[PDB]
Amino acid sequence: AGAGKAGEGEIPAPLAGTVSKILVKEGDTVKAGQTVLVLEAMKMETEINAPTDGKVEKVLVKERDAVQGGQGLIKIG
Repeated sequence: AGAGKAGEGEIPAPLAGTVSKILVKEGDTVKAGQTVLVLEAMKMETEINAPTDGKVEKVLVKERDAVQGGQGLIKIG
């Protein structure tokens, strides 16, 4: 009982920001630290780095899309 947050492999967002551009895609491999997506929180470009090494199995964020703090941004495998 309680949905709207990452934890099951999904990378939780640090805060409520707007999706500007996506770097990683379903198929590309990412590393713990490499940028995966850019978020514009409070008219400020924020770089989103992967929490751990893995691969993008599903992108839970698209351009011109608003995300909530904690909400799963991208699923890593």
